[PDB]
Amino acid sequence: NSNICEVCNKWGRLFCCDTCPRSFHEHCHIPSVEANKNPWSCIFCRIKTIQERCPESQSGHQESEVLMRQMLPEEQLKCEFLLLKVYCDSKSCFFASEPYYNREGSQGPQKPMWLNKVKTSLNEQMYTRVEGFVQDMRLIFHNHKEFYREDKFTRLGIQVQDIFEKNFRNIFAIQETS
Ligand SMILES: [Zn+2]
Ligand SMILES: [Zn+2]
Ligand SMILES: [Zn+2]
Repeated sequence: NSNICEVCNKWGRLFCCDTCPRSFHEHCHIPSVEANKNPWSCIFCRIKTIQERCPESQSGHQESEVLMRQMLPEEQLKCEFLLLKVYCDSKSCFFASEPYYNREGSQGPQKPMWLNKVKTSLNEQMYTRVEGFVQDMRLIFHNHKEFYREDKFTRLGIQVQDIFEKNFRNIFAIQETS
């Protein structure tokens, strides 16, 4: 197994996947690495299994159909994995914890949102459809773009949104388009 966390790329107290060489901090993995379970298989491995059990699940889908899906166990897992892919980028640090807004010439968003809040919401089964999770994720970046206006820091929101959107299209097998 790897000697660094797959998510944050640091060493420490690491839990190793039994079916692949990846390793994780307890609260870096999503869901948090389970207490017992021998063997244990990481989220990467669990997602690969879904694909292998239903190869047709990789055929293209429309975003509007994906969003309306209920959060059954496979969709819960896919949203957890998508959230984890965002944490995998170091620039997610800017979006992880609760933000505050005091900048001359700007007013904070009406509905603040942050990655750890989405993480708690998934853990607490607060989303009934994929649409609820995707709307909160996109709101993070939209709030950032609106608040930072012409400051070059706006670009951090564009960058992390692009990581979210590419992974969304991959994980939910969105139909490729020009
Ligand atoms: Zn970690
Ligand atoms: Zn694994
Ligand atoms: Zn099948």
